[PDB]
Amino acid sequence: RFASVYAWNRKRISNCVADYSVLYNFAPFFAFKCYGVSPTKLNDLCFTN
Amino acid sequence: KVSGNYNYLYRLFRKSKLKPFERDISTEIYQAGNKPCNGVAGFNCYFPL
Ligand SMILES: *[C@@H]1O[C@H](CO)[C@@H](O)[C@H](O)[C@H]1NC(C)=O
Repeated sequence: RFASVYAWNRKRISNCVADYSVLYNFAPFFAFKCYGVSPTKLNDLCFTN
Repeated sequence: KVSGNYNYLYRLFRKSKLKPFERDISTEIYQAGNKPCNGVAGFNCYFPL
């Protein structure tokens, strides 16, 4: 039930272990343009929310 | 620049730590993952600068 562009549902996630590795086995990831934060280092840099 | 100052670049990907007072001028491809990138610079192979 993916939402549309006009109305997006925000999810506040403040208690879990952010393992950004299982996402690699979700799709070939055609569009993976990332910003200043390095994709290869995400486990070391902890985020407030 | 009002449009963009695409004259400065900086490295995000390095194999290991950088000892003081040395340089890493290198236009290579960062071979992350198992796929042996051969200059394709596709998925999991991103331009370090
Ligand atoms: C520095 O030397 C190592 C080992 O010889 C080599 O792998 C690396 O590419 C070199 N880097 C530069 C910037 O010369």
